[PDB]
Amino acid sequence: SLIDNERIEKRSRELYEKYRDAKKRSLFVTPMETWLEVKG
Amino acid sequence: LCEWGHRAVAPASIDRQSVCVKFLMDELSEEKKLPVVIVVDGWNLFSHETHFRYPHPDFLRGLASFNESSTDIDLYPQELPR
Amino acid sequence: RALADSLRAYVEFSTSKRVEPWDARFKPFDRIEKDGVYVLMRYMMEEKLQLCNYHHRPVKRLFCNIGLMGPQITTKARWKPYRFATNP
Amino acid sequence: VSTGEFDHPPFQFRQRHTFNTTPLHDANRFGGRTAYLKDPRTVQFNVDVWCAQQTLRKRWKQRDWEVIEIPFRLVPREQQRVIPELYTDIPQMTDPARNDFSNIRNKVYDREELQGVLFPAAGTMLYPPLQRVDKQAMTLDKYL
Amino acid sequence: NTFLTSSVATPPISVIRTGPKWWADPERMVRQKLMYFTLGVDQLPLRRTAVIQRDLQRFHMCKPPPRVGDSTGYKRSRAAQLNTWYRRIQYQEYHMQHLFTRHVWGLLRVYPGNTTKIQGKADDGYVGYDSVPFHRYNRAPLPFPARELYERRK
Amino acid sequence: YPFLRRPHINPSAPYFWSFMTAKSQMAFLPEENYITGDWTGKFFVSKRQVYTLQHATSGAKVRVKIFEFNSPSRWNIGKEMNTLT
Amino acid sequence: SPHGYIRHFENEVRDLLQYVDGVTPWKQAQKIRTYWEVRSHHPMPQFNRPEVAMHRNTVGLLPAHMWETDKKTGKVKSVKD
Amino acid sequence: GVHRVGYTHPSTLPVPCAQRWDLRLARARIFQEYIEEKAPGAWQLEDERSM
Amino acid sequence: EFDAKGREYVQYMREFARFDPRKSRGNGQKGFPFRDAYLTKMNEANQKTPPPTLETIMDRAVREHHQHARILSPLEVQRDVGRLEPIPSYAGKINADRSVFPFQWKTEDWYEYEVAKVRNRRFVFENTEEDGIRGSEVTYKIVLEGFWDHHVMKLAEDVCMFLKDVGRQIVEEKLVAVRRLLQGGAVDPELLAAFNCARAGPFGGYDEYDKEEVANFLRSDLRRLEEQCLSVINRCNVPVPGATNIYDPHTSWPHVEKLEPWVRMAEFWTSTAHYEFRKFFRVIICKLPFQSTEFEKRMYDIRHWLHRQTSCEFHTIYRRNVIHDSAVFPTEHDPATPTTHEHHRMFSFALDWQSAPVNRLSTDTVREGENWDAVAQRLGCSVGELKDANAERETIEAGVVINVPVTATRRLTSFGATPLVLPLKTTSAKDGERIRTWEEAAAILDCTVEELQQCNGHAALTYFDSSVTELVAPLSCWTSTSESEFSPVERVHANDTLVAIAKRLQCSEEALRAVNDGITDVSGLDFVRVPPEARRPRRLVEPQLRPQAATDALLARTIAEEETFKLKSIPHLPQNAERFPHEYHTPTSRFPPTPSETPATQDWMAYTAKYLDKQFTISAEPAPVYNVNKLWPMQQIPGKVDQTPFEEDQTWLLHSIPVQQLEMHHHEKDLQDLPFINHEQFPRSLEWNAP
Repeated sequence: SLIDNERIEKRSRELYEKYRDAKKRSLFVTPMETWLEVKG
Repeated sequence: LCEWGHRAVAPASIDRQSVCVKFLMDELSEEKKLPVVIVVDGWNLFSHETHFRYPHPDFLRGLASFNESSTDIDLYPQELPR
Repeated sequence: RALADSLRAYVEFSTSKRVEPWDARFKPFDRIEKDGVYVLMRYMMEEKLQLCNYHHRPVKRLFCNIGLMGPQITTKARWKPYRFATNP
Repeated sequence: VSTGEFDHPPFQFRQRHTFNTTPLHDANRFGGRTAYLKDPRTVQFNVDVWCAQQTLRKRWKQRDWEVIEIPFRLVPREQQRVIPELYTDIPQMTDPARNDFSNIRNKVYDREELQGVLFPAAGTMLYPPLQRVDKQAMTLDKYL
Repeated sequence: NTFLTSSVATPPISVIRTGPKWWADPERMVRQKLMYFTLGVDQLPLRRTAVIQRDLQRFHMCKPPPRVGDSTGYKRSRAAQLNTWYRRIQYQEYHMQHLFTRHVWGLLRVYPGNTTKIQGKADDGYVGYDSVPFHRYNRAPLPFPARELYERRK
Repeated sequence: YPFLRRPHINPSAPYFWSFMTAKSQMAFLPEENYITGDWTGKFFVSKRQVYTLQHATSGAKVRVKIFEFNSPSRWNIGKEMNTLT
Repeated sequence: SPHGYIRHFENEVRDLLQYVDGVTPWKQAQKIRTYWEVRSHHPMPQFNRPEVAMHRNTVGLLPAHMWETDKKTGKVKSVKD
Repeated sequence: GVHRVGYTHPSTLPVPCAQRWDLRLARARIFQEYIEEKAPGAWQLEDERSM
Repeated sequence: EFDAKGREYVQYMREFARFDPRKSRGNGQKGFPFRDAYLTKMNEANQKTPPPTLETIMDRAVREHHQHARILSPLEVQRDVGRLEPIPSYAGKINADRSVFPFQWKTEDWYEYEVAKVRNRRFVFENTEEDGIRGSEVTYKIVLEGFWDHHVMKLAEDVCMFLKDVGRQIVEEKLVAVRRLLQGGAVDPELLAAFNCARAGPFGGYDEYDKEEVANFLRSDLRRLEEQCLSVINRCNVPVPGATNIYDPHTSWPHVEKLEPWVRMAEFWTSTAHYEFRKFFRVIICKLPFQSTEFEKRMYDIRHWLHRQTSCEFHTIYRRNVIHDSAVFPTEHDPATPTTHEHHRMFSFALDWQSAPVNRLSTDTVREGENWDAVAQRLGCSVGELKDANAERETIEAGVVINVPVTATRRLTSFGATPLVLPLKTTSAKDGERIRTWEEAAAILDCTVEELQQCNGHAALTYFDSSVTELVAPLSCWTSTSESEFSPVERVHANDTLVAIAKRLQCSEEALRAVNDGITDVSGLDFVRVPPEARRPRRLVEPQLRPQAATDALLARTIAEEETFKLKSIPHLPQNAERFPHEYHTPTSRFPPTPSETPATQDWMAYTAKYLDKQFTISAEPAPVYNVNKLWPMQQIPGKVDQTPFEEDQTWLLHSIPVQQLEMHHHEKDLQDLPFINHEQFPRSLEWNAP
């Protein structure tokens, strides 16, 4: 759980911004939308 | 904060609970004055593993047609690391 | 031509989307369509369930492979019987 | 001892779904895998195969260790002996001399103990040292 | 529940004639007592059945003596009276078992077997995925999928 | 009677290659499809002989215990005469 | 003389193989075809079993160039030579 | 857990030791043991009825 | 006294009390300890016996002290209200320990105990150098079979009264000779040489025994033989008609032991009837501390006066000396190119491997200008031993034949792996043109016309046509030379050192240093050239493996016609086979099919690094340096993708495993037709043991 603790914290704080921005367009936000990579 | 996290309409609660719990854990870790007692039944479960497995990478990569990639996701079950 | 009829019928039905195999009566498929297992199906399985055309064997094996449901997805989830899923 | 059913029910007549009886070959007996089903002998053989599958899966889930093959020199004194192969000699006790009466074959070594022989190339402790509690210390348990 | 097939009714007398085999099977009686205890109600008919069956099983191997014969017949009449009293207590407990099990199934949202009545949910027979395509008694077409007696939320 | 030990041994589409047919498809054709040794000719061909393209061709004669099989077509190839009856 | 299993007949298997090789000509051996080789002439020799991959069946696997189907029910009424 | 079975040559290890696959091949040479290549690693069933 | 079970368990407990795993060696099921006590000892939870409960201690103390009335044991209280018995000595004196009683054990340990006990039934070394009954050298067992238990019992009594007297006289006449030899004798020079045969003895190097020491060894052996003979004679004299017991090994000699009767019940129509054949057995065991062919003769001659309708069979377990000739069966370094699983394939036992032992050339030819020590160094033998082996010739001349000493460590196998070719079109022949005749080429190769035919095949069937240039000589012709036979280079182990390589190759450190350009360290090297003086070199390939030439000769016509017709290939499976897995189910394939290998799935760290967390630091869960066996205890072919047995029920349920539908087949239960038929060869007891 603590491997890359600082880097993961930085990434999560950066990603919360993207999540909040996305919540203004879709009722349900998705990990595939935020960080998980689901392509065609 | 807890009320905002857990009081919501589905599926909007699914993505809200993660944010709520992450921030609640961060703030509880920050607090350094109030004694907080954490009691958990069955700590071995939180210690070793959960029976959930990682999804097969085919469900994430994406597919066009099934006979193309010769994927066996719907042909044979597998056991991803827990 | 009699053999032709049977073979064509089999091949045509193979492509059919007869029914969703899972029994909505019993959990975990009991939950409302907007939460629980249906969210995972809608956002990770739509591209695969439609490919397999909702056949019970592909559906069960895909559910097993995804793993986020776990062994319970067949240890406690009740599907429809053979013919009861076969009929559209 | 196991309380699960091992034999297939006999067929001497057609049963019904009643208070004390259920239809033969229903989706309740062996986890619904009777949908594949004639001859009692072959049916019992298939049930035996299924029971062996269950035994194997639980026996393997019970397994939490791994069988890395270590060279003789880099090995504990208890395993620096000659260990007969399975079913060749009497179940061997680890060390009767040191009052360790335990099947040596079932011994399991914590992975955070052989880092000196495993991973000799990595100069950093990939697994932190194991924390061992002090028995000779007044603690909440020993206070009453 | 996972016994969802069409079933066959059985008269309470033939249900109770089993006794130690299934009717008074000790494990089954223990879990019925556990159902009642969890619901929070006294298991009095169950305990009457339990003591009846214990005392009957204590003697089931003894052959009664050949009766000499009394014209008044008061002895035979009293014996039959007590036998029927025991049978009636067992009938009461038999009915209680079904009543409370159906109530609990309705509470927990458990679908019963075909042609089973749950007081709140399905007054008439509930039939789901039966061999016969229509109602066994009402001669009407059952819908696909089987009727959902309860809500969807878990 | 012992199981499946009798002296005497409606086509299915999905199991067309798996009913009364050899377990393995890689296996070569049986003794009944080939001329073993010096012969004068067969009165009948064995009912286990696999229909072939040569059979679907001119096919001088076809006799199976009596059946004529004088309706040659490519749909009859790949299966034994017992289930081609 | 070895007895019992075939794995104990070390020399005799070698002798049988050498003899059969020296006696069998490839001109005689070219004739035996395989079951799948015979099947290949069928309009549609390969089917997907209902055990594993029945769902893989695609409309292209059918021999649709040699028969005609009715427009109402869809089943084949006749077949061509 | 689908995986690929591994092998370490005695030379690569810091202190060499006769590997168990090498011992297996030695046993196969001595006793002429046919080793089926396609033997599945998942199908290891023992007849409990006898064992 | 005691009942049967009480006696049985008292004997069990005494055996366990005097049990010793070291004394339980070389023995069958009789070496296994008292199962219950042994497993209770092994169980760890039973290694801690809880002390009495606080309530028990409080009550005992209250009655002992506050009330002046000690608590008596249930065995110490007087139950008979009209009689007063004496308290037993064991009343309250037996301590309670969980490791001794009651017996609790682990299920897996019990399973192993049972399986090992049933599998080590015949792993008994009957003839040992023990004392009394256990000690013997030759064990004879006579299994007497009859149709009635009393018939066989009476026959056993007769045969015992026979063998008792015969063995008495024979052991008597052996005892006379033993006593005479003890009184005095002479040492055999053959025996003294046998003692002073070893090169280096236990004490330092060469040892030198004396005839006096040899006679002392003989005296010890003959004394123990005398003790064994006297025990046999005394046991022979014990039995008397007034009080005789021939079923006890301690009382009489020989003793009779019982064997389970062979019973075969058959049920058939009549309305059904059950009738069973029966055959009763008795085993007479004679254990002699010497091999007497006279006794063997008199024992074999019993079948001629055997009782009516009774038969007998003889089992003999005798000590025999077996030599392990290290010369014909030597120890060699594991070859440079190791064997793979292909060499142990189906039908490989006939095509790939020579029968052991592999021939090693005892004869050599001398090369050009080879020095006497040069030949010895090339053969890996010492100069002195080479002289001793080839004392016929004082000096070595080129091209002469020499006898390589058996202990030479560079001895050569039959034929080298490098083929011998002989190009035609050469003008060296008589015609000065292409050699066309077959026998002229055969004479050039010094082989037979047929040997030359088989090794080519193509020239024979095209028989010459100018298309033939390369002519391979027959395997029986070309030779193996040490340079090709032995690997010129050897791989260096990790963290190896030059002294270690020198010791491994039995060469000289300076030899390695000179051959390898004077290198000091080897850490920057993976392969080092071996000196030609290495006394323990590593062969290029396994000596026991067949040459490809032998199998080509086996398949001579196949290759000839293949090269003639130029047939390339024909696919075994059609090009669309892969798309349909369940079809084309080849007979060698078997469920469960292995899915494809996902690139990064071996652990959660790899999965997170590749698919979930792209910026994950640790690529994968740390993997040790030594070899980890996932499919333990199953050894899979290395480098093969495989799947470990599943841990969920749904995987096994949903995975494609067919069910048995036709009749069951077993590779040995087919001769026994069915469980109800079960053909048997002879009516031997199911308890019968092969010696």
